[PDB]
Amino acid sequence: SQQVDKIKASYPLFLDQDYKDMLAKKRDGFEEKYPQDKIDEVFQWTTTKEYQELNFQREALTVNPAKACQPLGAVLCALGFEKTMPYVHGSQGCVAYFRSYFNRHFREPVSCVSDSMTEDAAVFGGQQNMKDGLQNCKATYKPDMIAVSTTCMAEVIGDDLNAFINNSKKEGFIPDEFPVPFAHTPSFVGSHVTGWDNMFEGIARYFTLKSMDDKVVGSNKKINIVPGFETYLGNFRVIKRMLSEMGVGYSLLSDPEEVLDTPADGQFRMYAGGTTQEEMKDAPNALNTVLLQPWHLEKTKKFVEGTWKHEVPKLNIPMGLDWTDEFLMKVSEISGQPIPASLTKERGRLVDMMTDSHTWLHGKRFALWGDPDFVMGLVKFLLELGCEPVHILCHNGNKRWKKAVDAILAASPYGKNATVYIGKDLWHLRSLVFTDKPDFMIGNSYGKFIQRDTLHKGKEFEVPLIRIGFPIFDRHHLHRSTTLGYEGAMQILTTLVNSILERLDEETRGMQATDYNHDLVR
Amino acid sequence: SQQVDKIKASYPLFLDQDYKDMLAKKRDGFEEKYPQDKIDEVFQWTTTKEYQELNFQREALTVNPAKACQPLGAVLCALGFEKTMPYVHGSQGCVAYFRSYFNRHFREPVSCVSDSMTEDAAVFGGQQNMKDGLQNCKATYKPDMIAVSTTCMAEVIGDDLNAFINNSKKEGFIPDEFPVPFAHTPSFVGSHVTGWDNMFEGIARYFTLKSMDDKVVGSNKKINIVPGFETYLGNFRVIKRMLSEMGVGYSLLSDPEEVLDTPADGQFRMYAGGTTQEEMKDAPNALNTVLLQPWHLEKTKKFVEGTWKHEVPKLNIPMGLDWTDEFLMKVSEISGQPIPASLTKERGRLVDMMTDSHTWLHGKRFALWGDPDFVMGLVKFLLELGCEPVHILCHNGNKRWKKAVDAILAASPYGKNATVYIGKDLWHLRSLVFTDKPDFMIGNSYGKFIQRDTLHKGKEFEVPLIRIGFPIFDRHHLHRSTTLGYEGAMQILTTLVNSILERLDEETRGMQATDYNHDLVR
Amino acid sequence: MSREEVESLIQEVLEVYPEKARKDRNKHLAVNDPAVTQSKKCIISNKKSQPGLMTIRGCAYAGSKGVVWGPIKDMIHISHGPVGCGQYSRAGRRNYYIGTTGVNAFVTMNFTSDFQEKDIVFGGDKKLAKLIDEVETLFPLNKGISVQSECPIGLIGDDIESVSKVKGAELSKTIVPVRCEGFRGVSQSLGHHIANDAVRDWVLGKRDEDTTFASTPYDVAIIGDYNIGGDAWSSRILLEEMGLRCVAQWSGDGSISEIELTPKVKLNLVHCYRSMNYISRHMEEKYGIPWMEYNFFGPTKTIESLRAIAAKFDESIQKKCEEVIAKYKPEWEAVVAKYRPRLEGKRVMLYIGGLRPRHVIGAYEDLGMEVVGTGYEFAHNDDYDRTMKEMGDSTLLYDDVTGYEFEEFVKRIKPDLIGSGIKEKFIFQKMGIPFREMHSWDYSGPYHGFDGFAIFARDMDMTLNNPCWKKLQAPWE
Amino acid sequence: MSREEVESLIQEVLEVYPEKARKDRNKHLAVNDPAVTQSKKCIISNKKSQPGLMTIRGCAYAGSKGVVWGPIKDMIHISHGPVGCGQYSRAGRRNYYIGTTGVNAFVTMNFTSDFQEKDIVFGGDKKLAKLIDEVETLFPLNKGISVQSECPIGLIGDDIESVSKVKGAELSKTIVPVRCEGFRGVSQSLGHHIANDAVRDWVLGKRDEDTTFASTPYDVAIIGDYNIGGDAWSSRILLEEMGLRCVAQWSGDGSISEIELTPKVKLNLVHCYRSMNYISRHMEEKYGIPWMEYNFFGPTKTIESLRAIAAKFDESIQKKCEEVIAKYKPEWEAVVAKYRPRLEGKRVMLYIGGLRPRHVIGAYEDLGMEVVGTGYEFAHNDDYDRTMKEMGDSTLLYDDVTGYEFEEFVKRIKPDLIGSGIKEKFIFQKMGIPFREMHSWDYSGPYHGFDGFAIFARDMDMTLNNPCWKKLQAPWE
Ligand code: ICS
Ligand code: CLF
Ligand code: CLF
Ligand SMILES: [Fe+3]
Ligand SMILES: [Fe+3]
Repeated sequence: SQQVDKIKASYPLFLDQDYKDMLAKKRDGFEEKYPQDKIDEVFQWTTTKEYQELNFQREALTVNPAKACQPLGAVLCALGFEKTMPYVHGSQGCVAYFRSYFNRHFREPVSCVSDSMTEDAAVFGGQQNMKDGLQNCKATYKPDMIAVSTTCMAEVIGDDLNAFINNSKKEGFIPDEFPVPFAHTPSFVGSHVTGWDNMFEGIARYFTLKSMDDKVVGSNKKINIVPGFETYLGNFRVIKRMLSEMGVGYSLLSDPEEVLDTPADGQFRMYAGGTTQEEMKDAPNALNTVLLQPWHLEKTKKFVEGTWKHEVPKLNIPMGLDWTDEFLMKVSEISGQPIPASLTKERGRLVDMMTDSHTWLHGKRFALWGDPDFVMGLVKFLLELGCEPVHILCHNGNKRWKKAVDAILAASPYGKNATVYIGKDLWHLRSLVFTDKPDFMIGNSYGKFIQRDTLHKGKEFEVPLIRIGFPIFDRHHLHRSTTLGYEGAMQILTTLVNSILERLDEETRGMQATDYNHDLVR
Repeated sequence: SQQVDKIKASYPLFLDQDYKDMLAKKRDGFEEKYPQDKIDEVFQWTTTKEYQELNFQREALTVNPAKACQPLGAVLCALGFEKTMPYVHGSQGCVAYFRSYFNRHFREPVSCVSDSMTEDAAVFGGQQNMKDGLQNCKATYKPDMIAVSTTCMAEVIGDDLNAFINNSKKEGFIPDEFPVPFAHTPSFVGSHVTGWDNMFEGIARYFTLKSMDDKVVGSNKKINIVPGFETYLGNFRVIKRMLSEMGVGYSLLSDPEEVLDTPADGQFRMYAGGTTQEEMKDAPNALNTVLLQPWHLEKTKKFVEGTWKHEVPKLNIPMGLDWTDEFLMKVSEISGQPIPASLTKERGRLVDMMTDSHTWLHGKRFALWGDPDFVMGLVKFLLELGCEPVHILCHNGNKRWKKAVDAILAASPYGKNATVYIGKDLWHLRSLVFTDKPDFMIGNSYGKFIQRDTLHKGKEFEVPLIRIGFPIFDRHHLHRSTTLGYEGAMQILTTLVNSILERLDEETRGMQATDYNHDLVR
Repeated sequence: MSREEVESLIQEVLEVYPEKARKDRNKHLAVNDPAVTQSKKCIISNKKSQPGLMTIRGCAYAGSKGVVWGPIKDMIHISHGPVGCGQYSRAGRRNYYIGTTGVNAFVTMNFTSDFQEKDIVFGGDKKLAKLIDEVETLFPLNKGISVQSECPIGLIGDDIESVSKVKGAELSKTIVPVRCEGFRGVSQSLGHHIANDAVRDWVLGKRDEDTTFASTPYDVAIIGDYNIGGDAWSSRILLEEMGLRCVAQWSGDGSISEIELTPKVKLNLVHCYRSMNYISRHMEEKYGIPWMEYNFFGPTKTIESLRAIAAKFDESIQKKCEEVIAKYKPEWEAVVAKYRPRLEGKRVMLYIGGLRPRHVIGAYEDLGMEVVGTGYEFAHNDDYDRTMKEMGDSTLLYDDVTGYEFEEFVKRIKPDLIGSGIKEKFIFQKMGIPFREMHSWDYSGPYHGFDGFAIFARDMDMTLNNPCWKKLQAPWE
Repeated sequence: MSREEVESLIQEVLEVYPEKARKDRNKHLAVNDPAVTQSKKCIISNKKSQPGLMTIRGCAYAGSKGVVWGPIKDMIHISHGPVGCGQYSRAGRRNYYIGTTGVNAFVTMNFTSDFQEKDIVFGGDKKLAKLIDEVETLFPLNKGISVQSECPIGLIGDDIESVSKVKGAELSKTIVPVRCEGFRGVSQSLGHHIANDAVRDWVLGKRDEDTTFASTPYDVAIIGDYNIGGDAWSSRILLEEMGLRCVAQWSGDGSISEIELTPKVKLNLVHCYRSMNYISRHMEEKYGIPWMEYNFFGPTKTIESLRAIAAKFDESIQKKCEEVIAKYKPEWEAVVAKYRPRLEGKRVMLYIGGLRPRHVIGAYEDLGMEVVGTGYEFAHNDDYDRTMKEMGDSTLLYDDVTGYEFEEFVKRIKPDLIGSGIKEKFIFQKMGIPFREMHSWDYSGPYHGFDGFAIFARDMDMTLNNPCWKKLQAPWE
């Protein structure tokens, strides 16, 4: 039953007595459910260290992974160029899933097309699919560029992207002058960041490989910025703002900031902003190229150093205090522009907030996960704040990255109790936070279930989740945040300290039991 | 007992068994405490409607007020001018409390001096105190200006500030050309915003009253902006940024943002930024003057219209979509500058966020409190979002402001169930939220105790608090937020929708009980 | 109405396609004629999509793993292959269930084999066997395992059937291999068919020789309801109040034991014909169990379905049906009186997968609300035969509509509200048209039955009449 | 160090003042010589502040309402006057208590008469009576009312004593009028004295004729401990472990019944001599109760105080004291072993109110830390008599220091750590010098006793050695 003045959605409508009786009858009659004591025993067993030892012996089973496949990153990279259509050669279900994922995270339209390969293409390949799809996309959606990635089906079949596009051009399906960069993005190799790297390298090679005769390094007096796989608009904005404050000419390649934040004014815009083809063609004339996320831009680095002849600096991701300083000084050295007073004041304000919150931040234990560059930057910032990283997890990490993170941890006394895990999933991390309980988790929305599990063991065992990373599905407008530079450090510190204070306030709200520590001033 | 590896502060150290036994023995032996059943009965009675009827009959007792006294606002106004020392003529305990209050809110140094009037001055006056204090302050802290307010002691004994300062100048204690504006700020009249208004009017009268012959309206091609009592630095920042994007010449009077946000770089700056004396002198030459918070700038409005002959527009606080639009249009009309495309895109992005979050925002009930202009702007924005304000409290409000807020409510179907209270304190609001439960409260830190009381009635009766306003003591760096303009609207919308989502996530975290609605995607 | 300008609009939208694409797409757009019961002569459906036209359709893996097998709470479903597919589909569908996740329920979890290059080159049968071993080790309370194939499994020549048979014999456990590779079929419909065939071949006949289950003449099984936001529970409460015993639930909040007990019921109540007609017809042929389609969207459809269902039983069932209808009449009458004045006259355009574009029309009409355009991602021609009589005259029908086509149709028709998926929500919100998600109920619901009708009406009112839709134009523009 | 340079620094700092201000301030700064027993020959205290020099001192209302009367949990304290004073002092001091706020405890609440213009012009005695009636109506479980006067009450011709007498006779309730107007005195010390006099005149003697309380030869009362962060509790558990019975503690977590029962104890243990010496001496003269000072800051002071207290009782108490010392020895030994290596050799400057500038020296020295400068806001000459012996040779002493003076002293001496209030915390944090709040324990604690010593050492280590202090200089500057 429903009351017309107070209508209940599923929660708490299904807490009514009639629904409770119905569910109890269903379970007792036809579900053949295990007894509740057995369920509790099995859960308690799964919270133990013996279960953790069994869990970490896995070789074939992956449970709740923390990564995606390459074409998702390829599409994200393709979306960063002006009037560019992402085009995935393969099956349409992949495109549907990619668009749903990006729509849920960004709460914005995401445009991407598939050539809809079927069993016929599994037999004879997808050349006809390529021709017809390119013609249809150009005729219908009118892009200035079509950036082609692949699904696992096309990779396993072995479709030749180059030959297919050349044959499309020769037979008149698309004009010979129309730019169609392509990249092979197998889903069984690497992850989404690898797909981003492959797509960017493909686009750059398409636009610059055969026109290096007239290219002179440093001619245009600019610095190229390659952001990599990035899901925070504030990061693009802060990079551009910091470079503009320094008065440094810059060219940001694959800028999707505009198309992911279009206004709602009564019209739909398929395309908005993005790096132009002229910028891509003029990129080899820059003074240098800076890679914001070097640990998944290795192929791009090899291409840029081997072809553009740019001496790419050895720079970490500009996260936190020290690495932002290093990025600023390196940019100043490359461009010759001094660091302005406004950036110095911003750094001083960040230091002031750190001194203000150091008492609450000191000694807190964290379990974090995400992409390699973001994870290592976050670990560095936590070490700078006096916090104690405990469980560091990176599903798409490698051994060299693990060695670099271990070297970072060794340089700080707060990294003594830290362990780095690569190739582990979130079930491993659930075991880790049950057996070695940290104060907080930092990660994407998938961590929420882990929190639930911890709360099931007890309120004293609950590990709250802090949502920083990708994807965030259960909160609104967090994709507008910033994690790079002094502004990103300010936002991260505020989030961490206020999460700590919120937990403290929640635990001390019991009247006449724990409210003696429910202080007005903190 | 304490373990050296895991040291416990008061919470949860006093939850140890020995401390519990000690406290039980203490209470049962010497406190003569009422029986717990009597305490439960009295609390339940205090949560009832009969208790609310008794509570609202109060005429002589105030319980947990939501306002301060005038000299605090006067000091905040004085802090906004370049190299200006706030000087409070009266007793030093007032200055100690003011400085502690602002230190706890802003987490920054607050400079303010007093002449330390004592029992001797209670029958002779504080003339000698004023002379010696002016001399000592000028010699020691080297201010370019000294802005003098009063405590209630000097107001009751009726000290004449003008005569005292004139005599101080006459006998050579401080130079005759040194600017020493003054204002009477009685604590038994109005509240802190009234003190801000009085101090600003005094400073403007000191700098412009006697030199109006050579002034011509509109000669300097600028717009004066008077922000009023403001405790968010982001509001000053956003006003400056929006005026700069429009290409509009402006003069922000009483700008304290620099002195309240100094960097920590190894040196202490007592003064930073602020409105210069030249700007105050040249203010009558502006095209017009805009008051950001008109409902506590009445005396300033009277002085500006009567003396400067500026036709002050009838503008609301630039909070929310409609009032931000009206403020921008009025500024454009006055300055002759068109509204640029960037502000239009920002407005469209705010509209997009509203469309994205409308489903979760619709129908939610809020009890809110604060200062009149901020409260009415928040009510307007809540009505714009489809939310229902139910309990609107303003301790320092008046009947005309209540009529204006009632008119605003009557123009929206979402304000049908709204009641506006003036002259009521937070005990009244506690009674109201017990007897007519909303979904959330919006207010300063003092609301936290109310939340505790609700949680004592039950988890199903708890009303969570959202911290917007002044002062906020139990969270860090929230004073850097913005509430004005489209950026402030975006921040407020994000805070509201994410507070709703965290509450929903907390309610549905129970395993096998309510976690069927623990959706990954919201 | 005004069919002529609708055909003119269809031609105008089509003129920008290439010749072959335009010729194909012309067959998939139509003007409704309620007198037509043969939709084959009017519209063409269940065909492969045109390449590069931004279709909304999914794959067979989504139809099998994400729709059919996934809601089964006490089974563990392994997305066999690379990591992407199960990660994008993890907890994206609100098929509600009651259980302890990770111990005896595994719906919101993502189990995968995480194929690498060596797995692609050298096969993954041994890896599959080791994965089954580890699943048995780490999740002892699971009551069955399904293996949902992704595209490279079908492309590289992996024999998951033999592995499933050997491991099931070794462990005395039910292991169901599903060849739901994404390149099979043209949409999720073939995924539905493959999942139904797997259920028939590996699960359904397990208790054919078992007669320990006590049977009553009032035994029914809900088929094709996936408990989206609790829809199946709100239907089951009405069915139980009417006096029937619901033994099985396919498949939202479903258990493998319920599926095994299904061949013992007296009647099958099919909600989604599109996804479950295969197993319904198989059960009718093999066990003789009759099945009937019903609709619980809106009070009118719910009352009609309840009366029709009660007509299949004795007089006490009909009496209880009348009692339930009388009990629930005032509530939905109050909902109507509250919300119909706010919604009367508004026009709606729908585009959903295979059942709801015609099922939710009655609930809309219950609020004085007219549907002017409807369409399907993957419906067959029988679905369009059923849809033709439920739509108004000269209303627009679209099959596998493209993004450009739907945008142009909405621009010309200008509906007051659109009900579609997550891939059109923001596109149409930015154009200033209110939008409701009709797959996930916009993270609200349930919408089934009398309890769901109130939520449905409240949601439509809250989105249609929201003030935000009056602010898209700046005052100075 | 090197006395002559300290005197030169004092002269250089004083050079900036005008003649009168410099003459006054020269008397309040001194170089410590431990052999001096009479502090009047070197330093002067308890005088009025120089106008316009930005002192840190508070008022008598803060000393009475905020320090002495406020911690009383079962009493309701009315800030009689305008709204500011009660609002700025609400819940600003961490005097911890156990109770249900708003029902039987009212510590963190703000009761005020909220004076307006008509109250100033015509008085507020009738308003006071009406307020008392309202308090009785809405807070029935309160066990007493105090009326703390603010400045206008003293300035205008209000008579709160007669109103208190009449209302207390009428409602049979204890009403304590406190004339703690802020313009009286020079600091919080006169507030302490006035509050003590009010306690003596209106509360202490209620049970003079009552003999129903059972007394033991081990009855003691803690005087001048306000349970900052639970400090008093951390003390009490030790005293009860020694075999003593704590009837009352003044005034943190205190009740009016405890105050009324205090004249029945055998010994008074005074922690804050400055604020409670008046009532301790009065109790000694009137009831013959001996009182003694003790220090629970740090293991050495705690052990010394425990032995001194045990020496006042029989052999069993001394044996229990030895048992307690033996039990707690390993814990503070481990704390020292862990934290002294990171804190050894560091130099500290303090500026606090009346007791702590000398009380916490021993705790710092237990960690191998040395005090270079100390001072008081409002202490008297006997406090400095104790401090001079408690402090090291050639160290700096300052009374009622100004902000400029303290900044210059810190700039020259360059201490490793500074302990002071919230009004210097951010000033010295921006200077790059670690700061600890020595009033509120930086919202941490408790610091009293063996349990508090671990928290104290951890806090000093965490603030002194934080990495943030190494990053104030930009690498490019
Ligand atoms: S009462 Fe006094 S200023 Fe003795 S007014 Fe002050 S809680 Fe200080 S040095 Mo705040 S004479 Fe207590 C004090 Fe000491 S408030 Fe506390 S820390 S031991
Ligand atoms: S149509 Fe369907 S969803 Fe597509 S792959 Fe095929 S079964 Fe799967 Fe998963 S991994 Fe990524 S998304 Fe594909 S490209 Fe290789
Ligand atoms: S020395 Fe002390 S704190 Fe000062 S007033 Fe006097 S008792 Fe009070 Fe409250 S109201 Fe404001 S702060 Fe004063 S000026 Fe009138
Ligand atoms: Fe959006
Ligand atoms: Fe600060």
